[PDB]
Amino acid sequence: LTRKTYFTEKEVQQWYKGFIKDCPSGQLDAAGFQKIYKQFFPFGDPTKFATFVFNVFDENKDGRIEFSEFIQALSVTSRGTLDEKLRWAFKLYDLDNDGYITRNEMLDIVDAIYQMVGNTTPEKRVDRIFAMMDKNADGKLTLQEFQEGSK
Ligand SMILES: [Ca+2]
Ligand SMILES: [Ca+2]
Ligand SMILES: [Ca+2]
Repeated sequence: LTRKTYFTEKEVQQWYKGFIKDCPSGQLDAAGFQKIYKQFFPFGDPTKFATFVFNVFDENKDGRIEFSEFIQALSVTSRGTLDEKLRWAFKLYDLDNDGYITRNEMLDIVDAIYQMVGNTTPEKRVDRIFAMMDKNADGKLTLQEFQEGSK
Protein backbone atom coordinates (compact mmCIF):
# COMPACT_ATOMS: atom_id res chain seq x y z
CA LEU A 1 0.00 0.00 0.00
CA THR A 2 2.69 2.41 -1.15
CA ARG A 3 1.20 5.46 -2.96
CA LYS A 4 4.25 7.21 -1.42
CA THR A 5 5.63 6.53 -4.86
CA TYR A 6 4.90 8.02 -8.32
CA PHE A 7 3.00 4.84 -9.10
CA THR A 8 -0.72 4.38 -9.07
CA GLU A 9 -1.83 1.29 -7.30
CA LYS A 10 -2.92 -0.65 -10.18
CA GLU A 11 0.72 -0.04 -11.10
CA VAL A 12 2.31 -1.51 -7.98
CA GLN A 13 0.23 -4.50 -8.93
CA GLN A 14 2.04 -5.15 -12.24
CA TRP A 15 5.43 -4.36 -10.87
CA TYR A 16 5.00 -6.97 -8.17
CA LYS A 17 3.73 -9.53 -10.67
CA GLY A 18 6.77 -8.76 -12.78
CA PHE A 19 9.03 -8.93 -9.73
CA ILE A 20 8.15 -12.46 -8.64
CA LYS A 21 8.20 -13.19 -12.38
CA ASP A 22 11.84 -12.25 -12.69
CA CYS A 23 12.86 -13.19 -9.16
CA PRO A 24 10.41 -15.73 -7.61
CA SER A 25 12.33 -15.82 -4.33
CA GLY A 26 11.39 -12.20 -3.87
CA GLN A 27 15.02 -11.56 -3.03
CA LEU A 28 17.56 -10.81 -5.69
CA ASP A 29 20.97 -10.50 -4.16
CA ALA A 30 24.32 -9.17 -5.22
CA ALA A 31 25.27 -12.34 -7.13
CA GLY A 32 22.28 -12.34 -9.49
CA PHE A 33 22.71 -8.66 -10.00
CA GLN A 34 26.35 -9.22 -10.81
CA LYS A 35 25.62 -11.80 -13.50
CA ILE A 36 22.89 -9.88 -15.33
CA TYR A 37 25.41 -7.07 -15.56
CA LYS A 38 27.75 -9.62 -17.09
CA GLN A 39 24.99 -10.10 -19.71
CA PHE A 40 24.44 -6.33 -19.97
CA PHE A 41 28.08 -5.55 -20.73
CA PRO A 42 29.76 -8.53 -22.43
CA PHE A 43 32.58 -6.42 -23.85
CA GLY A 44 33.86 -5.35 -20.45
CA ASP A 45 33.82 -6.07 -16.74
CA PRO A 46 30.69 -4.66 -15.07
CA THR A 47 31.69 -5.99 -11.66
CA LYS A 48 32.64 -2.63 -10.11
CA PHE A 49 29.68 -0.73 -11.53
CA ALA A 50 27.22 -3.58 -10.87
CA THR A 51 28.17 -3.31 -7.19
CA PHE A 52 27.81 0.50 -6.92
CA VAL A 53 24.36 0.31 -8.55
CA PHE A 54 23.30 -2.63 -6.42
CA ASN A 55 24.27 -0.70 -3.30
CA VAL A 56 21.89 2.16 -4.10
CA PHE A 57 19.05 -0.23 -4.92
CA ASP A 58 19.43 -2.01 -1.56
CA GLU A 59 18.58 0.89 0.71
CA ASN A 60 18.54 -0.86 4.08
CA LYS A 61 21.89 -2.42 3.09
CA ASP A 62 21.00 -6.07 3.86
CA GLY A 63 22.48 -7.55 0.67
CA ARG A 64 19.08 -8.27 -0.84
CA ILE A 65 16.72 -6.24 -3.03
CA GLU A 66 13.19 -6.60 -1.68
CA PHE A 67 10.22 -5.23 -3.60
CA SER A 68 10.07 -2.01 -1.53
CA GLU A 69 13.58 -1.15 -2.59
CA PHE A 70 13.06 -2.15 -6.20
CA ILE A 71 9.74 -0.31 -6.70
CA GLN A 72 11.05 2.88 -5.04
CA ALA A 73 14.13 2.83 -7.22
CA LEU A 74 12.06 2.55 -10.36
CA SER A 75 9.76 5.35 -9.32
CA VAL A 76 12.57 7.76 -8.70
CA THR A 77 14.67 6.77 -11.67
CA SER A 78 11.86 6.64 -14.23
CA ARG A 79 9.32 9.19 -13.04
CA GLY A 80 10.79 11.43 -10.33
CA THR A 81 11.72 15.10 -10.81
CA LEU A 82 15.22 16.05 -11.87
CA ASP A 83 16.34 16.80 -8.28
CA GLU A 84 14.97 13.52 -7.04
CA LYS A 85 16.79 11.79 -9.92
CA LEU A 86 20.00 13.64 -9.05
CA ARG A 87 19.63 12.79 -5.37
CA TRP A 88 19.55 9.13 -6.35
CA ALA A 89 22.62 9.52 -8.55
CA PHE A 90 24.35 11.20 -5.61
CA LYS A 91 23.92 8.08 -3.45
CA LEU A 92 25.65 5.99 -6.15
CA TYR A 93 28.75 8.14 -6.08
CA ASP A 94 28.74 8.45 -2.34
CA LEU A 95 30.27 5.04 -1.73
CA ASP A 96 31.00 5.53 1.95
CA ASN A 97 27.69 7.30 2.62
CA ASP A 98 29.23 10.31 4.42
CA GLY A 99 27.13 12.80 2.46
CA TYR A 100 29.92 14.03 0.19
CA ILE A 101 31.30 12.95 -3.16
CA THR A 102 35.13 13.04 -3.10
CA ARG A 103 37.55 12.94 -6.05
CA ASN A 104 38.61 9.31 -5.76
CA GLU A 105 34.98 8.21 -5.28
CA MET A 106 33.90 9.87 -8.50
CA LEU A 107 37.03 8.57 -10.13
CA ASP A 108 35.92 5.07 -9.00
CA ILE A 109 32.58 5.54 -10.74
CA VAL A 110 34.07 6.88 -13.92
CA ASP A 111 36.50 3.99 -13.66
CA ALA A 112 33.61 1.54 -13.22
CA ILE A 113 31.79 3.04 -16.19
CA TYR A 114 34.98 2.91 -18.18
CA GLN A 115 35.60 -0.73 -17.22
CA MET A 116 32.10 -2.02 -17.98
CA VAL A 117 32.22 -0.96 -21.65
CA GLY A 118 35.85 -0.93 -22.61
CA ASN A 119 36.80 -2.66 -25.89
CA THR A 120 34.31 -1.30 -28.43
CA THR A 121 41.00 8.70 -19.56
CA PRO A 122 39.09 8.62 -16.19
CA GLU A 123 41.75 10.66 -14.45
CA LYS A 124 41.66 13.78 -16.62
CA ARG A 125 37.89 13.56 -16.85
CA VAL A 126 37.15 13.57 -13.14
CA ASP A 127 39.49 16.53 -12.55
CA ARG A 128 37.49 18.37 -15.17
CA ILE A 129 34.04 17.92 -13.69
CA PHE A 130 35.16 18.18 -10.08
CA ALA A 131 36.89 21.47 -10.78
CA MET A 132 33.63 22.37 -12.46
CA MET A 133 31.19 21.32 -9.75
CA ASP A 134 33.22 21.99 -6.62
CA LYS A 135 32.44 25.71 -6.25
CA ASN A 136 34.01 26.32 -2.88
CA ALA A 137 36.91 24.07 -3.84
CA ASP A 138 36.99 22.01 -0.64
CA GLY A 139 37.55 18.75 -2.51
CA LYS A 140 34.08 17.45 -1.64
CA LEU A 141 30.78 17.78 -3.47
CA THR A 142 27.59 18.41 -1.57
CA LEU A 143 24.34 17.20 -3.08
CA GLN A 144 23.73 20.84 -3.95
CA GLU A 145 27.08 21.21 -5.63
CA PHE A 146 26.25 18.03 -7.53
CA GLN A 147 22.69 18.90 -8.44
CA GLU A 148 23.59 22.33 -9.76
CA GLY A 149 26.77 21.17 -11.45
CA SER A 150 24.70 18.65 -13.41
CA LYS A 151 21.95 21.02 -14.55
CA1 LIG B 1 17.31 -4.95 1.28
CA1 LIG C 1 31.71 10.05 0.24
CA1 LIG D 1 32.50 21.66 -2.18
